[PDB]
Amino acid sequence: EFRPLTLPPKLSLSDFNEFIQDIIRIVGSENVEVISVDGSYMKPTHTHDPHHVMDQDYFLASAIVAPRNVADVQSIVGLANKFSFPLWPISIGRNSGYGGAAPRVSGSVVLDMGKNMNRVLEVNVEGAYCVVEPGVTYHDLHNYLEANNLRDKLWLDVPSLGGGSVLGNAVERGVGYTPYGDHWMMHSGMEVVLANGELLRTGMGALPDPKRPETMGLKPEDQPWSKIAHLFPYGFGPYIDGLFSQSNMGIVTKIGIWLMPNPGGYQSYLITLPKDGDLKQAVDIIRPLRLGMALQNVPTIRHILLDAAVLGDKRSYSSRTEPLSDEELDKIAKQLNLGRWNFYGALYGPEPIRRVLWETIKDAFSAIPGVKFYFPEDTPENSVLRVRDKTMQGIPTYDELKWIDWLPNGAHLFFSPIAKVSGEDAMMQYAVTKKRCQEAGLDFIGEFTVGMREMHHIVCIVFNKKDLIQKRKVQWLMRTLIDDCAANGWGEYRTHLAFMDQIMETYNWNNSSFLRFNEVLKNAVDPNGIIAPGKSGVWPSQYSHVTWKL
Amino acid sequence: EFRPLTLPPKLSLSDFNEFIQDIIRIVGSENVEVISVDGSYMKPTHTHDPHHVMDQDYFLASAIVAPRNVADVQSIVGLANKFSFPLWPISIGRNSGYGGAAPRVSGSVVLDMGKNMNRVLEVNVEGAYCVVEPGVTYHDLHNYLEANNLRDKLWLDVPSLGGGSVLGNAVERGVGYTPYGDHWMMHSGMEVVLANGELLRTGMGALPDPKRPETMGLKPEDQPWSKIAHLFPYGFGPYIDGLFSQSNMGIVTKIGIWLMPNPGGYQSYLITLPKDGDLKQAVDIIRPLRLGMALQNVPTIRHILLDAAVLGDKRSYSSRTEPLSDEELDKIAKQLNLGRWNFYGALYGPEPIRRVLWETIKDAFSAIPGVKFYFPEDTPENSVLRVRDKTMQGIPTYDELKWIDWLPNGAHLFFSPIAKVSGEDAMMQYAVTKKRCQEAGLDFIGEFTVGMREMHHIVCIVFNKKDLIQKRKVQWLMRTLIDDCAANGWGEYRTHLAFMDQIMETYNWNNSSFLRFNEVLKNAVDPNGIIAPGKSGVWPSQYSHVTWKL
Ligand SMILES: *Cc1cc2c(cc1C)nc1c(=O)[nH]c(=O)nc-1n2C[C@H](O)[C@H](O)[C@H](O)COP(=O)(O)OP(=O)(O)OC[C@H]1O[C@@H](n2cnc3c(N)ncnc32)[C@H](O)[C@@H]1O
Ligand SMILES: *Cc1cc2c(cc1C)nc1c(=O)[nH]c(=O)nc-1n2C[C@H](O)[C@H](O)[C@H](O)COP(=O)(O)OP(=O)(O)OC[C@H]1O[C@@H](n2cnc3c(N)ncnc32)[C@H](O)[C@@H]1O
Ligand SMILES: Oc1ccc(C(F)(F)F)cc1
Repeated sequence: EFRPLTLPPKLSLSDFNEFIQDIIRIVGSENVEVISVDGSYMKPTHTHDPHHVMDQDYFLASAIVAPRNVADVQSIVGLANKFSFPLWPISIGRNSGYGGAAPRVSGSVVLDMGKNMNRVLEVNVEGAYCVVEPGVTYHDLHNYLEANNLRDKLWLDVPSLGGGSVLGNAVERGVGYTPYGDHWMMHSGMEVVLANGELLRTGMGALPDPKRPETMGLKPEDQPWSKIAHLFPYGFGPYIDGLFSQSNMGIVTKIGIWLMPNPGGYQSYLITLPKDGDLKQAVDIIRPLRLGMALQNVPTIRHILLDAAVLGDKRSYSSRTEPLSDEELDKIAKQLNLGRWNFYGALYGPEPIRRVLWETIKDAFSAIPGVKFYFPEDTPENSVLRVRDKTMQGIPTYDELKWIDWLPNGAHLFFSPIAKVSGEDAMMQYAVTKKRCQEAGLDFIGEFTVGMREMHHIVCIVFNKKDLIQKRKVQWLMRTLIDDCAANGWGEYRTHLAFMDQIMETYNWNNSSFLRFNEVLKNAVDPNGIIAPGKSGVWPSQYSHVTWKL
Repeated sequence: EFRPLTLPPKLSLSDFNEFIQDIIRIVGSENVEVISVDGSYMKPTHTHDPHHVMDQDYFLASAIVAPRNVADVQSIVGLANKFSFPLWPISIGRNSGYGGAAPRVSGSVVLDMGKNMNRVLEVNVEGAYCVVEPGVTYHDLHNYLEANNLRDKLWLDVPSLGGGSVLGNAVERGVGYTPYGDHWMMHSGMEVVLANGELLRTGMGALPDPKRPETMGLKPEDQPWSKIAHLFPYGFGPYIDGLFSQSNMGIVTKIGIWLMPNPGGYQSYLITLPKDGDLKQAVDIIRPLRLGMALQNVPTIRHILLDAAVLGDKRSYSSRTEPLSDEELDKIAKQLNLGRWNFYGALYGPEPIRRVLWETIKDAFSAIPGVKFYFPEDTPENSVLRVRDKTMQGIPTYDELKWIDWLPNGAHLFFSPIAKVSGEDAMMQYAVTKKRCQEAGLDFIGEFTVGMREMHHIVCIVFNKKDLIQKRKVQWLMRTLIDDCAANGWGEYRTHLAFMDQIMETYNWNNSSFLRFNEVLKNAVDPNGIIAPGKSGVWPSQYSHVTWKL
């Protein structure tokens, strides 16, 4: 196609068309869409941000391209280098709340890796691992295990929803709820296409499988891996895998994620905490239980409106437009049989072991007045525990999508600071976020997901995307929370396209030495700067800061 | 001082003298040694390799320098860049079997960071972590916990011996035997001096502690860290921490390791395996127990000569010079009440939990004929279980040093391939390593340390350092094993100064793309190539390969 809405920096219309006709040459017209609609969670947009905070055409592509295979990524990269054309690599593009598929720089080509590079490449039982392409979603992998009856030997680890990409998510450092919840840390053996176009495989993925007749003459992308590849991440020398998570260092084509074997015994559960300030005693209780391993998985401490919103929109609870009051929160708590804060967990293993742990657990949370213990069966048909019962055993759902519909044309945006595992700190962080949320006229809706020694605080800001005024209120809230949290010693672990620079300016110890050194490595390997300029505040030398930061 | 035995590449004697007098200016004469003795494990040498395979002066320093503090490292770096002088940073220099303190390039300055930068900087109980300078040894941190009665709240994780440096070892990716065995993976928040000279702190060590009166005006090296620094390793953006493990990317000044909490119940144990081929069944049994978590720590499967060597030199078992026979191995096994292969482990936790796990463990290992279960008390006064009982609970020892004295002027050299957690593979690797060992006139002595999905096979070659003929035999064996293992799909995880280029040539998938990409990053940040040129086969652009590879 011919005249796009936005073009990339310094490129001419004649240049765009020579490039696109070249890309059409390589991947067929069926795999290249020019842009001369927000969609859903089932048919994800690939051109812009669907949960749009800035204007709707603010972060938008010039064309979308779907490589049919690894060589196609090599061809497109050389062309991007020929013309200086910035690319934006997505796997599924389901990063809503962080931008979705949109490119940080308008005019880029979005690289739809997933549409054709789809395959579960290997599921190895003795190694208890799998090897996946960008396009394998969580659901997809789950159906792969079920079609080969692997469900009885190996389990998955899913975030809250089922449409994400196993790899896309893992390269973002996302989180899940089984004992294998730190997705990125369960990776081992990635394959990458660099900016120059060369294929690289990490760790022991660099040790080649020995020559044998059946594998002779296969292109590099299509060769097998040597035995240790997906069993030990480190290989030899500098361990470079992290330069490929939350970065613009290369295009990820394949990855190995470790799978947890069926533990032969599972029991999900729910502890309800009666009052808004029981968060302080609860987090003090979780600390030693987490650190001592009575708490096997990644427990979540959810805020009442988070469960409530799954169950119904705000109009269904009050016709009010201002933030619901404290007492209306207590009111909803009791209608659902939930507390003010809800703790979701699970016990894994033989009966004998679960029993002892569940006893210490119950017994510890008993020192909190009015506390109450529930297993799925003890709760309503539509409950959140019934849904998390599947979530905490690797089975993918879609139910939690409904909280996004809290307000009319609801869109979410995550504010994700990290806090210690201490009641005092947790309260202090919540205090600070609640106050700003009220000032902007928004209900506070969050959850803490409990790591070993840290807590991911996901403040879930939901808002009406057709409201100009509130869209500006959310932009004012987001930046204010970034800054206040920084003045209290907390940083965010992940963000949306528009807060990237700001959030990265926050990590400025010693005069910004952490971004400086990121800038050096990025120019070294990406001299024409075509691989995702902007990602995480890291800009190649030819994109001036003054012109592009936000 | 004025005339060193060896000078660094392209430096003149007048250049060396100006440099050294400038360094004496900064750190005092008491801290700079010029080299115009192999020492021990108690007074480690810092000029060369004590467990020397090549000629003794082959890997040697021009001078040794001990910075008094971080600023001194900054000052020495700037002079190393003024003059183009290679530096080799050590913490303790106890890397014997891998080179000790020696520099890959002769004529370098050895940077003794340890001699003055010694402090346990913080031990935080609620966060269950610690902060350490190069110079804190394992023993040292152990004595720090005892002096403040922290031994009843927090435990350490030690490798076989106690003199290593908590940080030096962790940047090497070394291993230990409690559940916190993977050293490197327990780190969180490093401070680095880069080649350019700028200070950098990683992860959330990049988010600065908020301004307060008590901390104003402190130099960067001396500032506190923000609260999450040592509790979540990832920060935001690209996760650069691995570029500082097993690499020449910068000089490590401080690090944060995570400390296991006293688990309130401990029991160490020994399972003896009667026959040389029971290694196949044993590893098949270990697989599901490890992956299912009944095996809590990092279990070790040791070879009979490894325990026997701790107990006595070879002259004490046979006056023979040739490798001991199969039947003499069985002979020794029975004198010591050990098997042919010995499995060491530990159970952590309340009584109720240990009990169920110990039952599954025993019961699984019962399908191996003649098997026999021992707790420490059940064994002699001088046994290895008695020693490992302290090892598997974080208490530092020095007993296992005796195996180096297997032969007269015994020195060790490690050959460290990685194998699957499968009996078949294990046998195959052992097969291949036993035959080559027999061809060189050497006893096979090794152990496998059991990771979640992989095994570190440490073939412990010991040899007489004054023997010219055997010294060449050890050089012939080392390279042959490198190549054979690579022809069988296995790579080594760590190595000595002389095999470094060889081993890295082994990880050549896709025409050596993994070292190419390491070369790009290294030149980007180290333009005058003065931080440890050669480490892990990674050479800066001005050290021609043809002149320096081995
Ligand atoms: C709306 C929502 C989101 C959500 C969630 C609950 C709700 C209601 N719960 C989450 C959870 O529990 N854990 C979690 O990690 N995320 C959660 N989210 C957010 C989001 O839905 C998921 O994270 C989702 O899996 C992320 O999207 P997907 O995996 O589909 O992503 P993507 O945009 O394609 O990729 C994300 C970004 O990563 C980089 N990327 C992706 N692929 C590549 C390749 N091949 N190479 C290089 N970089 C790549 C890009 O920067 C991209 O934009
Ligand atoms: C002889 C021996 C060795 C041994 C062992 C048993 C015996 C009998 N058991 C070990 C075990 O169970 N686990 C293990 O990991 N190692 C074991 N070893 C080997 C060795 O003794 C230990 O690994 C020892 O702790 C390593 O030495 P140390 O920690 O004292 O040494 P280092 O030379 O100072 O540092 C090693 C290398 O790391 C890089 N390095 C070190 N410090 C820095 C800083 N500050 N910045 C950048 N790089 C650094 C260098 O490459 C250096 O040479
Ligand atoms: O990065 C994240 C992690 C968790 C969540 C959720 F759904 F649990 F809140 C959202 C975004």
